[PDB]
Amino acid sequence: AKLQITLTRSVIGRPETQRKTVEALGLKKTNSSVVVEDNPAIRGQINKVKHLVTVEEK
Amino acid sequence: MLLPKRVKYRRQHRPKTTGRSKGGNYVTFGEFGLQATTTSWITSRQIESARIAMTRYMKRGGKVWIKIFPHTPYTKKPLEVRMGAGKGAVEGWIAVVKPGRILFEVAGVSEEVAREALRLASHKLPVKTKFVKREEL
Amino acid sequence: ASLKSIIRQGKQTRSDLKQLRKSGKVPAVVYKNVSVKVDEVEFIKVIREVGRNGVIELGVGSKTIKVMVADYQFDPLKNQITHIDFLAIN
Amino acid sequence: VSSTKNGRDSESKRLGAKRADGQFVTGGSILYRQRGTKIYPGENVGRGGDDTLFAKIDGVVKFERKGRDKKQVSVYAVA
Amino acid sequence: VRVNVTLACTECGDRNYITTKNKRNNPERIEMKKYCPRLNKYTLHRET
RNA sequence: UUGGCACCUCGAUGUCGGCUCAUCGCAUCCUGGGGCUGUAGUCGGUCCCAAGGGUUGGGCUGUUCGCCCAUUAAAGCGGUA
RNA sequence: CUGGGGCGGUCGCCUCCUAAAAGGUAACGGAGGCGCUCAAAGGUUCCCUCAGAAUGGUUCAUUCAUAGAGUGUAA
RNA sequence: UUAUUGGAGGUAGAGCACUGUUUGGACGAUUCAGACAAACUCCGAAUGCCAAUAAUUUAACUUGGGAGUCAGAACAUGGGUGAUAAGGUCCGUGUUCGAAAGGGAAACAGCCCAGACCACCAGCUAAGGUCCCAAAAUAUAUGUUAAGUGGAAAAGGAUGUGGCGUUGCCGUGACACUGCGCCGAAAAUGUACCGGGGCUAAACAUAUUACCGAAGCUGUGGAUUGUCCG
RNA sequence: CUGGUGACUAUAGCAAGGAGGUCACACCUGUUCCCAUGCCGAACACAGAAGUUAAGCUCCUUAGCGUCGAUGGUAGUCGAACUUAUGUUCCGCUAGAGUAGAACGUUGCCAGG
Ligand SMILES: [K+]
Ligand SMILES: [K+]
Ligand SMILES: [K+]
Ligand SMILES: [Mg+2]
Ligand SMILES: [Mg+2]
Ligand SMILES: [Mg+2]
Ligand SMILES: [Mg+2]
Ligand SMILES: [Mg+2]
Ligand SMILES: [Mg+2]
Ligand SMILES: [Mg+2]
Ligand SMILES: [Mg+2]
Ligand SMILES: [Mg+2]
Ligand SMILES: [Mg+2]
Ligand SMILES: [Mg+2]
Ligand SMILES: [Mg+2]
Ligand SMILES: [Mg+2]
Ligand SMILES: [Mg+2]
Ligand SMILES: [Mg+2]
Ligand SMILES: [Mg+2]
Ligand SMILES: [Mg+2]
Ligand SMILES: [Mg+2]
Ligand SMILES: [Mg+2]
Ligand SMILES: [Mg+2]
Ligand SMILES: [Mg+2]
Ligand SMILES: [Mg+2]
Ligand SMILES: [Mg+2]
Ligand SMILES: [Mg+2]
Ligand SMILES: [Mg+2]
Ligand SMILES: [Mg+2]
Ligand SMILES: [Mg+2]
Ligand SMILES: [Mg+2]
Ligand SMILES: [Mg+2]
Ligand SMILES: [Mg+2]
Ligand SMILES: [Zn+2]
Repeated sequence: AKLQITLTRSVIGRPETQRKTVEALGLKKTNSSVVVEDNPAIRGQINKVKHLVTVEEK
Repeated sequence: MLLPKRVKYRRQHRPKTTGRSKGGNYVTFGEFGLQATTTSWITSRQIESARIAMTRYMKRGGKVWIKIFPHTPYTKKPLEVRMGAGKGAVEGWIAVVKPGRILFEVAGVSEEVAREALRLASHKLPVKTKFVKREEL
Repeated sequence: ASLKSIIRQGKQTRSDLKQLRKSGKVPAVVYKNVSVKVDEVEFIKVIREVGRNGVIELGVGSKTIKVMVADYQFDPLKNQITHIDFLAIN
Repeated sequence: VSSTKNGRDSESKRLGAKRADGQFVTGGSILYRQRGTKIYPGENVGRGGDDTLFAKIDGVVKFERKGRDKKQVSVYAVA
Repeated sequence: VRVNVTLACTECGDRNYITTKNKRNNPERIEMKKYCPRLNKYTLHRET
């Protein structure tokens, strides 16, 4: 039901659209994390930045 | 030397050389063929030299199809000139050859004779080639 | 005159198709439409036996459909059959 | 040395779509700039002297098929 | 060939209409019916 | 080499030839070793190894270069602003 | 302006390609045009349909012909 | 920003229905087969763009005061130009430098990792690494190479060697594909591109388990500025 | 069932064969009246009804040309990792061509039978 997302890779050197998706996910600094409700929009954001984040199920 | 009798535009962008051969990847007119395995421009002079080698080795007894034609002009600047001041004049004509394309086909001779004629032609070309037969099944 | 085809279940990714063709199988479709795969060597032997427009008894799963070769995709580089279509003769 | 006889171009005219399908537009809004009828005027849409397609009422833009090889743009009142 | 033309009707000094003509094709003094704001009606405006 | 580019230098990086003094590379001019030869011999042709040493004195031209005279085993080709 | 400067060429406007399927997008990149014309070649109502080919005739007629013609002018 | 939905448009590719280019047949220009195109298109994506109403997020706009900037650079990628030359040049797109320290790439603005408020003789990681210089594996399993290949290059040449095979003869030929090596391989102060020592693995290809490694993150204390509830 | 008039990307068309015509739709008859011919009662227009399904038109049958068209695979490509190789790998999207096949229209309203 809930997803924990951790920003595992830096946004330095990443395209601005990927940075914008990182910010819209609520992630702030490297290794910061958010807990969000699982739904297709959140899944799409995660899919866009999957190389930069780690997802686990709560 | 093969070249178009006329073109609409004599000054053309050079063609893209990445990717694989769009078509002409099969022997359709003759019995044996020479298939390119690497990419290069092929010039009309190279085509003429290869054709002469082939026809000389088979004594003009079989028959050859040149499957490529040099449709594309390319320009070259005059010697010792700086950059700019417009595009240079036409220097020659090239055909784009990519892996898979059949360059020449031959018919009317034995397999060994065709193989030797095609080896002699291949040594005149800026690409690596392979002897091929018509594909069945 | 006989050849066993293994049914491909679900979607196969591009990696799956590459691994199949490396292991030596040819993907094919029988036409309900069925996605199958065969062995290239055994297919070559059956085609040699029966001719290009011959008749084959394709063992799809448990059944046995009398099919021919409607079309085939080939790779002139590497000399490899890459896809087969089997039309049920009816 | 030599010289080139080319080197001319006119100003770009910024043609093409100006409002989206499903967008609300006030009357008089230009919907499409074009040379000729690349897209035709449909319902409540006019065609200007320079082929400009514009809305004749307020409403929602709909780009739609017109036969096999043509298309048109209409504007439908929201209500 | 082509010259500028000014049309003015008898009962007005407005001279509000200018137009063009080919001097070779139309050597005459061209006449046309044009609306005259002063008289609120159409009148015979003729090239000067 | 002739160039292309314009990246160091315009509050200065002296330009050609020669003289003096060299130093390095080897695609070796001579000398040393060797294969083939359409190598009889004496001579040659060509290729391989080889950089130890050696490798000119004049006429003309500012010349580099080049031509010529007379030699020499040979009068090598390049790099070092 | 300028792949130093000079010499040569260019300087405003229109169309296309380069231009990466919205728009925009540079080079002394690749191609052309404009500095008008028309008293109808404008408005409106009504009517009409082309190029080419074949077949016959000392332009005339038939059949195929979605335009392969025409649209004042460059695209 | 993403999800869904709708739309505009002609690139990549493809194709030859138009224009143009082109190769073989056959027939009495037509037809058949097969090719080429920035300024060809019967076709046509991925993307990107414009909009509409859900999830996440934090801007956005207007008006006034004050600026600086108008020499850009490399890298990657789509292109023009040049010569599929340039650390060349001109545009599109993204990143970094500029204005960015720290770790890696020997050294090395522009590459890889990563954004330094201050203090610590705490911990976990990134790229990159673990024989010695020099922190951490002379780690584990399987195989390849014998060239110091690794640690700079081609056409082309070859009983080098490993793995797949197809066939002819009855051990062995012919053939094709593929992995790693060999030759082709000549420059100028001095070995002289592995950074050095050295290495036959301390090379290479898979797979695994650990550890090292930054000014990244965490832990402890402190400073300043903000919100929310000292 | 026919006819008028609409909607729909030719799955609707085109072509080749059959059946039909009492009312209707037509071919047809005439040029006196409205009207009409760069010339022509061909067409347009008006009067009609001798005649004929011959044609147009309607129904039935052919996949022949055209049209539509999958699934599967391929090209290309967003993103990512490797990499500098006319590249490789993974992932999502996914053509064009060609194949199976579909298709000899469906359908709203009004009027007649
Ligand atoms: K310039
Ligand atoms: K454009
Ligand atoms: K064509
Ligand atoms: Mg083809
Ligand atoms: Mg108008
Ligand atoms: Mg106008
Ligand atoms: Mg130089
Ligand atoms: Mg520059
Ligand atoms: Mg200076
Ligand atoms: Mg000084
Ligand atoms: Mg030597
Ligand atoms: Mg003297
Ligand atoms: Mg100049
Ligand atoms: Mg675009
Ligand atoms: Mg555009
Ligand atoms: Mg001009
Ligand atoms: Mg002028
Ligand atoms: Mg293309
Ligand atoms: Mg540069
Ligand atoms: Mg470059
Ligand atoms: Mg850029
Ligand atoms: Mg600065
Ligand atoms: Mg730094
Ligand atoms: Mg920054
Ligand atoms: Mg380095
Ligand atoms: Mg360092
Ligand atoms: Mg710095
Ligand atoms: Mg650790
Ligand atoms: Mg140690
Ligand atoms: Mg080495
Ligand atoms: Mg060393
Ligand atoms: Mg090292
Ligand atoms: Mg920190
Ligand atoms: Zn007046």
